[PDB]
Amino acid sequence: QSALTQPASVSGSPGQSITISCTGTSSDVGAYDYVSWYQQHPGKAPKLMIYDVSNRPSSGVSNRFSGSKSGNTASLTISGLQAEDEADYYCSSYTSSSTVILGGGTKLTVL
Amino acid sequence: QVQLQESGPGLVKPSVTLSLTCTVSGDSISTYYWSWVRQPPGKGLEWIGYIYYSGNTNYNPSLKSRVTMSVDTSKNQFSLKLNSVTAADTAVYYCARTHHDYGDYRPSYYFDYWGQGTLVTVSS
Amino acid sequence: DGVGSSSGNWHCDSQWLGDRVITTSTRTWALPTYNNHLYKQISNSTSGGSSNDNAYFGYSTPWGYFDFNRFHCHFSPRDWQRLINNNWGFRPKRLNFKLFNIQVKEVTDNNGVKTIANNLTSTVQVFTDSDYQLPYVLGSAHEGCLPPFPADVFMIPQYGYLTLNDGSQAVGRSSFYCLEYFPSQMLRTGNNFQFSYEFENVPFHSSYAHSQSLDRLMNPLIDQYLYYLSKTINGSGQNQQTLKFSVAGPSNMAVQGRNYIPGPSYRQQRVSTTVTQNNNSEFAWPGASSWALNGRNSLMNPGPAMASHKEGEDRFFPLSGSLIFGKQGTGRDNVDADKVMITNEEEIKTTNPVATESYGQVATNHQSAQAQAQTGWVQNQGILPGMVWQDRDVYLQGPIWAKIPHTDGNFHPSPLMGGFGMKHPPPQILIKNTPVFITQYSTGQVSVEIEWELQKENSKRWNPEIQYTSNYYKSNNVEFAVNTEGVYSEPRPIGTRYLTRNL
Amino acid sequence: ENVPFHSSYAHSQSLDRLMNPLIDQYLYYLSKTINGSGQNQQTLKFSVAGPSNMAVQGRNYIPGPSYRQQRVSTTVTQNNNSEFAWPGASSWALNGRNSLMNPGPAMASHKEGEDRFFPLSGSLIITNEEEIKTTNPVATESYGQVATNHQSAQAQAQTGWVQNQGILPGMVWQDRDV
Amino acid sequence: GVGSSSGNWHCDSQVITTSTRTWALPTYNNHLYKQISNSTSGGSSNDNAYFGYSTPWGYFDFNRFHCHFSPWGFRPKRLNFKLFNIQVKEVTDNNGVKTIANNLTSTVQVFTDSDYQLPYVLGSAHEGCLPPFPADVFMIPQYGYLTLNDGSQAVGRSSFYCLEYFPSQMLRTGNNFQFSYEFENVPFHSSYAHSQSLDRLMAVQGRNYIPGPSYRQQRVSTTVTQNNNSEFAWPGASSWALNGRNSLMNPGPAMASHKEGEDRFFPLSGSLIFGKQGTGRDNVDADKVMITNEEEIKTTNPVATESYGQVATNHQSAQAQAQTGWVQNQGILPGMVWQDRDVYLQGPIWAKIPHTDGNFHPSPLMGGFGMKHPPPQILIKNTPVPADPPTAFNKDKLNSFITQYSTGQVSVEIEWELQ
Repeated sequence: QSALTQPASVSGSPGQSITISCTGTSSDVGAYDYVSWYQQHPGKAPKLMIYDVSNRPSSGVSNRFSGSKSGNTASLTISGLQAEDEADYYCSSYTSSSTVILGGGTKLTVL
Repeated sequence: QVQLQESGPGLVKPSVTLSLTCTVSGDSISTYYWSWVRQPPGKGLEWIGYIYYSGNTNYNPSLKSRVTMSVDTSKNQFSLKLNSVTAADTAVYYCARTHHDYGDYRPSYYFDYWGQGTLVTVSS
Repeated sequence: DGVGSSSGNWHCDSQWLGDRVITTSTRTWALPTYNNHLYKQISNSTSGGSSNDNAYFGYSTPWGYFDFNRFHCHFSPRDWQRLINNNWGFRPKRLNFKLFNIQVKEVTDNNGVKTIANNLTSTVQVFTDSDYQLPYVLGSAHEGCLPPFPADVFMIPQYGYLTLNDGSQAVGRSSFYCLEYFPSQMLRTGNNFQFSYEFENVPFHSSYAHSQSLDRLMNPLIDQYLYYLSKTINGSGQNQQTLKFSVAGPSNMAVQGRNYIPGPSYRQQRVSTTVTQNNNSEFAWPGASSWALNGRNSLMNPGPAMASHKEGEDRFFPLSGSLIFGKQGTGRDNVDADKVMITNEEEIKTTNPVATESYGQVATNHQSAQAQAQTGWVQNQGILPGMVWQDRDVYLQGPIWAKIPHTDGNFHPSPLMGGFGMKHPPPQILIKNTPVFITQYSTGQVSVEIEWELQKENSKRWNPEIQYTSNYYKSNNVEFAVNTEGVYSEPRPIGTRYLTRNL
Repeated sequence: ENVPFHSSYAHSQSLDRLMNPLIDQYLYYLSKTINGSGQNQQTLKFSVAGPSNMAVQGRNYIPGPSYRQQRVSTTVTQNNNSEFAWPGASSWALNGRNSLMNPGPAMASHKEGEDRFFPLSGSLIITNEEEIKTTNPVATESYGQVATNHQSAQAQAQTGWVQNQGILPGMVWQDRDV
Repeated sequence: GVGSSSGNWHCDSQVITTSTRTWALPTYNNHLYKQISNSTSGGSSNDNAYFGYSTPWGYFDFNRFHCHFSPWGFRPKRLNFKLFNIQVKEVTDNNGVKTIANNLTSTVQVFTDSDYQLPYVLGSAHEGCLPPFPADVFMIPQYGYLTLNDGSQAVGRSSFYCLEYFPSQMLRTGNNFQFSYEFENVPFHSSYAHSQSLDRLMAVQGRNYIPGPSYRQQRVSTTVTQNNNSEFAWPGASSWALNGRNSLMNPGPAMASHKEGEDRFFPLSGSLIFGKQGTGRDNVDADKVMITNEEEIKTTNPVATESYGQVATNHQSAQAQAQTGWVQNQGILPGMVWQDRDVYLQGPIWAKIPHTDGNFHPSPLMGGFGMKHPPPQILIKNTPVPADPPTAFNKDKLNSFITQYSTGQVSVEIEWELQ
């Protein structure tokens, strides 16, 4: 179905929490708790960060990342920003038509 | 220690079907779903579709008319076929495992392992 | 014994000794006055009676009743794990029930405010039906049980029953039962109630999955001495008829002769969990399997025990063939598939035919020179000699026992929703507030203690089993625990089948 | 020799009516399969089994075994104008010989409110077995319906009528009255 | 000891039958457990897919009646088993001739599975039996087992058993082995044919009981011309699907082979077919094999190629003529009575009722005595003897053994009860 919508870019100074949002219809983000986030560095494969709205993978993801959902909007919060943190982030959801759709991605820059 | 590796052509002429395989090493295809995701340069990720070990498949509706996937459990690898490749098709193609717990009816939507990726160029 | 003397203590623990387990649950209950102390006729036409299939006639009674007939009443999720991982089977033995700390509260409503004060002389009526003379409603898997989590206060459900009907009308043979016509025990605030119960002998529920399948029991290295018919023609052309016989051996295993065949089947329609694979039409009712009785059609739910899906096809489930629970806080009407928990019975594939498949094929005619052999599909198959099968699994959320209908005959009386069938199951326990009407209600404590008997595994399997386990996960909440608002939840349905056995 | 008491009573309850009318079941059933009135509408909806819709409630036990029989009306006019006494009968063949299924498996003689009808070879002659209707299926009716195919986006879901049904685990039945 | 006999030959029938044979046991799989599937065998097809293990162990199978018998009812009571006069032979194959010599110190391992913890392969009607003529020397068949499979592959529920992990008894050339076994109570197999028929105990008369269940078989004529000119061996055959694989229905529920008057027909998969002495493995004519018939049960049991009967398919009316339909399969009805399948001189004796929640009429379909605790499997192997290991230490397991095999005697004494 139609894509998830994200802000094009977000920036935050090192050490301060920042939030990225992704909006979806009542059929994807709104209806299910199936939301995941991926972090991608240039020239590399995307890495899973959040799954099931707030869950984190057992290894490789710091506790500084947290997912959340309200209404039709899901959000990724990064706190204690670091240089490694700057990367491309993608929202992804399981839609009503049993297909997987992702966001456009947001580029985050740390000052 | 699942490790995905895919192989294929670098350059492909238009109107020619594109074939790509991905080999799972260190673990087997097992009971998981296996997806293909393509990223055009400087563009967002797009989910092409996935296949399951029994051949059951699901695809992206936009690409559904021209996409065929196949799994081969003996050789422990799965592949992708794309018809009528054009300018739009140029992308880095990743083969990512999609998490699935066998036996419960829970949709499998997210990718917990990824291949290195392969760059495919559609040009004359 | 008095107003200021506690009549009982709080017991909530499980003891594991040898082959038996003793679980004790204690809960706080609240009993309203129902029907304003009245017995009211009820029928579909009091609700409008939309359909013939939904037509009913019966009575609703002021009495409430205690229902401990689910497993999460008696087993913490840790106790259930400790059980299903370590044992090939289990079954109830003894039951010891207690009612105590009775507290009757009389309510006075004046304008917006309402005052609640103790009514000290008030009584509560409680009795058990140990002759099974009342209609037994506890085997219908109704709500109103003890809460899984000990800290919750639950409301006692209202008792009612149904008798013979035609449409909404009663008939001459219908029965009416007064629940005052029973000797019962009246309790003030200092009295308490108890009784013991003995489960009648039932088989161990099989909490294991077969490690072999019914068609693979052969020695794979050796031919049979039986022969089968390999070729009916020599080659292509006229008059090639022949009879050739190969011996059945490891290379062709489908043709070997076998001593036992899979259990019975009644075919179900399969629904995909990927909705786009399903047909774009309304087939919930029109495509269902059903059984007609006295002219009314009832859905076949869940039905005979059959594997939910053929291997490699988790996505499909039989329409009514499974048990479907709700998640905590799920709505009553038209909820999405993420709002429910659909059980999976795939562990019984080894001896039970897949529920959405035909049983097999039969010959439909006599072949002859002019006629080719013809086969039909068997959509339903009843018991044949030499069948073996597994009964349906039991769940932590699922029911424990049912009452076998008192009848001339029955076959394999095990209840079709799972659990232990009994001709003398744990009796119903009826309770009500004796009328005085003054607005009045009661509260108190119930303890229920069940001894269980265990069947250990001696298995010689070399490689490790499948066990039930919590994942190591990083989550906002922990599974099977309260949230930040104090709401307990059961995230998934837990079956009993993890350990394995040879067939 | 040791034999069970002949049951000489009529059940006051029916097999499909065993549940408590007041309380909702904790089980769920698939009530709706399409959003409706449109192309590409497919959804899974579940509802709590309820008093309002007793037909879909999950049940521990099912009705007894049946072999179908022809239905005959006492009124001459209602019956077909032909000789169907032997041709329409239900029979079992042994060693190349057809023997009439008389009386046959115990089944209800007729549905409630249908005093006139009797099975062609079904009852002793004309006795009726309306008492066992609560547990046993009517002798003139299909036992039920089963799915006959796998549905899909291409194929509608189908059913078929079960004319005879052998024993299933969970069945209960009454025998014929003396 | 070396120079004495551990057992005496016994071969007489009293009813108490006794048998004794000479056996030879090789080394199977070079003392190893090897994983097998259809794929290790060439890959097969979906109905033929399997996954399992082959073991170095062998096993004794006396489960056919011609093992215990020379040419109304009966049933086994007791079992007595002995193993004696064990000889372990070694073989050194050197240039022109192989040399065979007695290895006196070597051992033979034997144990019975009396807790029934192994996969039980005896009820599958395999070859490897004690030969019917008492003077023939037979080779002991290799033990292997099958587990769960999704294909040629294994699932996480698939189990692996090591037979070395059972306690077993080790026997040199002087040692002997015996155990006794009681049969559980089983009904007398009925060794008789009814004189009356169920229907003649007249088409329209009422009757108290009805013929047994059926699953219709296709009909095949022993006159080839009367058969259809097409290949219908498998495509026209009755089968049952389990977890998505079709297995032929063989022999199936007990049914009359054919109706009276026509004895030239046999149900396709509905009968037991045996081979004649020296009959080949593949594609042998109807004369090379022996096709049994269950004509005698035609009194209580329906014909396997005939329909079970008819039913009403509608409600007749003034607008509707009565319609009937043929019942191709009939499950149990209350009031059925049937006869089980007959036992043959060549046929199996018992089978193991699988351990399940429920079964119906557990008597096995190929004939014989269905049992929960049947005669236990008796497993045997030659203890491996390593050749000279290296003189510097190495952690690998030893892959070099002395070529070796054993022989001995087997006596089995079964008491039988008669009716």
